[PDB]
Amino acid sequence: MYSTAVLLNKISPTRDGQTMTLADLQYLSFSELRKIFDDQLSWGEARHLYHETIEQKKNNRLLEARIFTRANPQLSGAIRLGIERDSVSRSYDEMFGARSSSFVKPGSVASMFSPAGYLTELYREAKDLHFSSSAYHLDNRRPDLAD
Amino acid sequence: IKITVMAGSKTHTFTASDHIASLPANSFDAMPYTFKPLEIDASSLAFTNNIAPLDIVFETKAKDGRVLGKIKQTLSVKRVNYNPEDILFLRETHSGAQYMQLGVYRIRLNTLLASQLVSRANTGIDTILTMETQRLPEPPLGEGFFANFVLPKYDPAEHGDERWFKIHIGNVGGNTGRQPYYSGMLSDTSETSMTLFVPYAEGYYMHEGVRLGVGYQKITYDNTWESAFFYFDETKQQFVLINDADHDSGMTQQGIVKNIKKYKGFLNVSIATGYSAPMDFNSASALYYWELFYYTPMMCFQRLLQEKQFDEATQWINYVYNPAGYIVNGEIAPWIWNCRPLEETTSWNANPLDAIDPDAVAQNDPMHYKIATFMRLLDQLILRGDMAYRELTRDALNEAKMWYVRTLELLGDEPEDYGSQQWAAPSLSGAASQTVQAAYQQDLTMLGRGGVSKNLRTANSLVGLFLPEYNPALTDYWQTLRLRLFNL
Amino acid sequence: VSSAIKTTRLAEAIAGIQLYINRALNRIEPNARADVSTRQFFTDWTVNNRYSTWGGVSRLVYYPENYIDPTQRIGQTRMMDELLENISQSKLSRDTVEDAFKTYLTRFETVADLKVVSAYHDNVNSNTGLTWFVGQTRENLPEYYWRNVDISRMQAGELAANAWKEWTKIDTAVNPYKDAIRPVIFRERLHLIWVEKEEVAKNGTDPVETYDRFTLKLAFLRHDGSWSAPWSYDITTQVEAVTDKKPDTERLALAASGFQGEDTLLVFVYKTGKSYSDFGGSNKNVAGMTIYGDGSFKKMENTALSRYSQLKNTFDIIHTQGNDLVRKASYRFAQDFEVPASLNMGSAIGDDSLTVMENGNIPQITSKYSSDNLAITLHNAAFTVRYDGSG
Amino acid sequence: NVDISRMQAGELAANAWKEWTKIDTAVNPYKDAIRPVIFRERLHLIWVEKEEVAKNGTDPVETYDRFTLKLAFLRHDGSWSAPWSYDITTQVEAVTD
Amino acid sequence: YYTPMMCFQRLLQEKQFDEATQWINYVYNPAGYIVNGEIAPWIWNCRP
Amino acid sequence: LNMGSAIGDDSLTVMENGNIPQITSKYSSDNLAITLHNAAFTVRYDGSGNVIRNKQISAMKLTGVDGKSQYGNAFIIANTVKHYGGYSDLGGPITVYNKTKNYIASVQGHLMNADYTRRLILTPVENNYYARLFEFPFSPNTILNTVFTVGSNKTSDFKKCSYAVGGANSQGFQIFSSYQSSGWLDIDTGINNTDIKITVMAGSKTHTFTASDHIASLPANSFDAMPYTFKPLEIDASSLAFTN
Amino acid sequence: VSSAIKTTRLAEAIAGIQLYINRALNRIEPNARADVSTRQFFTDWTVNN
Amino acid sequence: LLDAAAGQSLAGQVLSIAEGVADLVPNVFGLACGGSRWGAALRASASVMSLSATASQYSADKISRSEAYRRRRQEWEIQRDNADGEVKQMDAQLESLK
Amino acid sequence: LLDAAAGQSLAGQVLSIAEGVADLVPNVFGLACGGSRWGAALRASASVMSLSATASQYSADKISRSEAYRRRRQEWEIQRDNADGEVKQMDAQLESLK
Repeated sequence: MYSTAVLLNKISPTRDGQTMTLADLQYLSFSELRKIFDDQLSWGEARHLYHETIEQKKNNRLLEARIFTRANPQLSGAIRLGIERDSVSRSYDEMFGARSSSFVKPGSVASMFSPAGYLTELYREAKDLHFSSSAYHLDNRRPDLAD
Repeated sequence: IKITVMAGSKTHTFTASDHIASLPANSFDAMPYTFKPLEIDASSLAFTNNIAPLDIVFETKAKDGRVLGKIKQTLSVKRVNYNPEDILFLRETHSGAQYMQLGVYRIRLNTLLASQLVSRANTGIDTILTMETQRLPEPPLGEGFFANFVLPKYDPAEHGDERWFKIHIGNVGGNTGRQPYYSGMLSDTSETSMTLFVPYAEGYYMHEGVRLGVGYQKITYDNTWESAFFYFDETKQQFVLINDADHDSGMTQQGIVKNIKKYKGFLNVSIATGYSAPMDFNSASALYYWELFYYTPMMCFQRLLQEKQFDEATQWINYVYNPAGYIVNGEIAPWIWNCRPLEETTSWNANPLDAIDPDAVAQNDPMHYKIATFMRLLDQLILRGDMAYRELTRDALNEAKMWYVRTLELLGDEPEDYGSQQWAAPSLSGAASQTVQAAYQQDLTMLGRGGVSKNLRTANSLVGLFLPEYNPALTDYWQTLRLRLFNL
Repeated sequence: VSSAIKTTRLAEAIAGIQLYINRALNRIEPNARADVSTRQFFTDWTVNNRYSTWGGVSRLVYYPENYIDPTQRIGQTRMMDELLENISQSKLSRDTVEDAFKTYLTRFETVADLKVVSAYHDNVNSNTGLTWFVGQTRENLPEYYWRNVDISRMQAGELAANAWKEWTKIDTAVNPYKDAIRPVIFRERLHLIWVEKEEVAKNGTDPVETYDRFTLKLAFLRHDGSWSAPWSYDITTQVEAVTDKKPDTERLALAASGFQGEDTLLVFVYKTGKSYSDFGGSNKNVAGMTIYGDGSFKKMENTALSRYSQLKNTFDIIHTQGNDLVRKASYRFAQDFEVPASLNMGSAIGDDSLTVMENGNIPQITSKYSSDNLAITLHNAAFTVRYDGSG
Repeated sequence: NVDISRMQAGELAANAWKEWTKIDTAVNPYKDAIRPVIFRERLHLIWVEKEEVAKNGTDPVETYDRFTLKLAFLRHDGSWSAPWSYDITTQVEAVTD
Repeated sequence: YYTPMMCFQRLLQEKQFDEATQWINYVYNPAGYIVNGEIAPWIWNCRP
Repeated sequence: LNMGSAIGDDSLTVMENGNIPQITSKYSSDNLAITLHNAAFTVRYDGSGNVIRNKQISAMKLTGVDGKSQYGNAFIIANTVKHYGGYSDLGGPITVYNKTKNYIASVQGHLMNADYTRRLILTPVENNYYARLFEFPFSPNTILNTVFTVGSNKTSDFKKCSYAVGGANSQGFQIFSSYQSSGWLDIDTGINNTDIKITVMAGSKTHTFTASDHIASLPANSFDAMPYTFKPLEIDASSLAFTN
Repeated sequence: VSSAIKTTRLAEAIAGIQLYINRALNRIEPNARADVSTRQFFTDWTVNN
Repeated sequence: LLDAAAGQSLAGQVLSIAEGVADLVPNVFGLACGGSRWGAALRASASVMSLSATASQYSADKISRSEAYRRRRQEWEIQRDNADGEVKQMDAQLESLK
Repeated sequence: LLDAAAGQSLAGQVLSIAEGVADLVPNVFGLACGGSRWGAALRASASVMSLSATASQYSADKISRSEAYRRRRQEWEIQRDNADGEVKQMDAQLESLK
């Protein structure tokens, strides 16, 4: 019932002179979005932006999976006879180079499913569970973690 | 202590001074405030698709400035609409096709495949689970015609920054404006061809007939005589393309017209005569179609495999995939996969990630069903070899080697690790950086519609992201085959 | 710990952060940010608290084929479950599987050959909501099914397959007259409404005159999927009135609409025509009934009948170009605009965990569309302020 | 059933014949008015049934014979469907005088 | 109260730990309860 | 009547969706008339899955230097192509020579390095730079699927050059990727409307219908699907040999 | 293979031709004759292998 | 045979529904008319539920007995492996004895 | 499947009661009237008793087989523990032998 372009305009800019994008709200919960933008957004508008952000998050995850599935070197492959390269696949390779083909064996630190990847996700979300003023802040009790 | 509501542009405010029925006892314990009926003039609401929001806020602040409590909420106001062009109605053609129509759009409601399965079932089930049965045509959804459209290769000079295209319909019902009819993406290597169905009724087409035009953003070919115009000729009793080329005089819905120009945007537009569309694996009957042609053969394959009936299991899995091809009319068929939705990669689930469901993801990208079926065939071959290996005779050992070699030839050569050594080790805060996450998501969003790569290469030092990982199940297949061949 | 136990730097960092998250989410350390602790990652902490389970859900998007089971899948048809039972033995002959497949084909033909007979849209407009259908079997047996579709998903007239729902069989002994059976939603659950025709005679008349008795039946779907015992009402007088005592040569038609604002079910019986005038007074082609929440009924007078005239656009009509029947889906009724009858605000925590606002709600919300301006009234809006910290 | 395309000079091989199969669908035909037929590519069974009925509301109570035509088909699993029924009393009385 | 607890115990007796937690969270959860996208003020979700 | 599909010569083209939706009969006087309504089929350039499919059709599908098209031209292509050597197995230069315009089209899947200079080298040795007979730089250094304008008639030289090399440096030699050639095949992609025909036989009579006369609407001239739909085919079936 | 494993000339010939047939029917070697690969022997390869 | 019994139990559902439909039609005529069995349709729907329950129980017995035979075979496999070890063990003892 | 059988047995109780109510209505009219089945309600209550007994028997069988499978697993666990002890015992005998 709202237009996401207008709602992004009502919050723009995102303190860096850019049109606040849906990807910038990956990122924070609905409570965070309603609290931070309590002045510019109504309850319905906050719900609309949060829902649209999640759907954008899911679609981008699917698009990355679609590209990696066909770029997998393991499927060449008698199954390669029935595999076609999408036009979006070529556009991805022009932009990111050999990233789509840089597969790693399981157990490598570079994998997205490695313990390092799990540690990155834990640190990203648990970083802001306390304010910087609190001695219970993660970067205050253990300053070594960030480095 | 105020209650404030917003109805479009108007803002009503009620405070404790004026609109309180009875003030509560002044104490540190519960202080329940009850208000008089709040009268709201809701006449400036922005009704988008017959629904408009009403914002209500409860707020109480102390003289300190502290918010003692704030609650925001939004109310949905829905407009009743029983206009005939906005009311769903159901029709049934004489051929047996049932469709539901909402304005211009018609959606098929039933299926007629059951009657044609009887003759196939007179022979063996080998005749039911074929590509021919999966391409059987459906009767059209009432009066209308099928039109063939061809679109060009992607051209940034002509189309613009993004490769998407929208096709709109014109003079239908009473609306003279553009209504969305079809959407898709241009290809950077070849043209894209489609066949759309345009509905018809007596008096349904307006002046000069219906329009079907294509837009790209940075251009939208809907000026005079730029879209394709069609009309129904009462004399010939057939549909005619009005502007296939320039015409100094031509017949249209409103009689003869003078200056007819060819359509623009499309490479070619024509009328498909006597064309019936094959059944859609994304229709309301998609669930039953998929079960009949994919899900059931795979279930029979698995159960027979679990009971070690290898030869019978192969017959069932060959209904969907066979590396040696499929014999149709005494010839090897041109298609690779005998299951039609897999060969055409037909998605039939738009929201796979709404819940944790592996099948939903595979329905969104049926490519994963190709891999799943392929791995099942590898499972059968290895199990065949293992059982032959255990018979210990020379003929059994030779049979075991044959199965293992065939499995290895289907897999190919297993790849090396390519990205591990080039990976720069980041800091924990660097990998969890919000700027890195936002930048990558920006590229993915842009790629999902366009493909703009201004300053193409992304400056390898601009990466702190992780890399894709090989499938551990496939590497286990290669590991098993290496060990079996070594022992033999 | 003893020096004997070993670890790695990344493993120890994971263990430390996992401990910190548990302490913060469980209110063990004060001043935890309640807004951050509601992120999607922390809501799913039951699977994100372990490396094994976190990896499982993350790999599903990229390699779903590692979890596909050809014998179980969310959405499996009942007929497919039947097929699995028929081949669950350990000795599967080639002919045994063929015979089980032929049984599956028998179920497939029954469901595939269904034809839609009526529809109800559970909204005041065709922009959002679910459309409910009732189907009929080709075989000469009174077997009826139901399904629904979410049309709020619709984009340019195309509908994703997952927006549709499986056909579900109705097991309640329905024997409707002609095609006068349709679904309807009121009291927030699916109801089935139909009419039945029986042959009865008047007692104590020397010339024994037989007549057709028309009965309206209403049953609802219960929580476990079973169907209730139907309420029955006699509508013989209305049927003869609207058909001019010619029910055989006319098409008796049934329409049911949910008036949620008044918690009532509006039932209309009418003669199928090409167009319809307003209800009541001179127009004797439309009769009506009002069914309340407890199953009682009130035959409509002319005053109340005129109130629902604009619902005539949802009635079945006869096409002018050839006598083709064009059924229309019934819709939920509202006066001019639909506004929810209540709204609960909930609660909120004040500054410094010093104050709380409690029990905020608006018990009654009414609407009024006089002339061309809409008036909305909020009755007895209330909330409570109290000095309290959230534990 | 039997496949007569096998026939050579009026002689028929035994394997051209098919086993007798029992019909389990509660058929009660009048006299010998029951026969098979094939349409929609599957076997159908069609027969007529005779019942004794009287017209309601007549002081001289006159009984008459009611003739009903029934049509059922063989389903995929070998079971028989519920028969369609039609009243053919007027046709029967006309042709039999 | 009684029905969610019964479901918790049966799932616990069959070692379905994750499913059991979902049922017991209908009455008690040390991490709070999400209502309207916010942590609810009450400690016990079972009103009595 | 459903005709089905068929695979063309050299696994280069395919015929799809051939069928006759309606067939009617009419016995007036003592002659039988059979009408085939809306007979249709589609021709499409598509291999049934091999090196020929993915990389040779896509090479022809490229837009010519004179401007697009390239359809209807004569080509010479390799019968079977395999990866031979180089730093890595890229998509591999799959070269197709255009006879009627004297072009060379090459197709790749990935490129090794954007900064390193890359061109085409055709040489009958592979490791010998000074035995080459063709060499063309890439118009942008970061591009695949281009056309190179030989300039003269050098088909004999092209047939001499196996080992299509796409690395092609002189920073040393630096062969990034190279592919084999095996045999060579000559094909013409021009189709004559009089050669697209439906023919029927009813006993002694023979009816022939071509795209020139009995076509309802001609399809777009392109490398993708080209659906032909014919006008009703009227057949005089009065000389049929009725046996039993 | 190691020198320990033994065979016979006819047995090795059978094994070799079986390997060649599998490669040809499964599109692993190019230019395989699609007309020959539809003979009754290769259609019944599930029992003739 | 148990699978056949389950199929036969389900094979009576169509007949049960048809009986209720047939018995709803009045069967006495004249100047005293009627005879319809009002609850014939309700009884038919109750009957198919009972037949569905009986078919389910027959199918359950078939699968239960089938899996019992499978676990029985698994025990036989362990017994065979135990006996194979006995022979191998005693052949090693013979080397020690000589 | 046994759980489904018990549910299907109970699903016919509502229909049986409704049949008894329906058959209490007289079904013949004219100058000979009546036809009510006086004991229709009593038969319906007897039927729901029978269905209740049948549903209970199906439910009891479901639980009985379930607990039989559980005690079967407990015996397997003891067998596993005995075999694990066998391996540990023999590995200690190897130390004694050497």
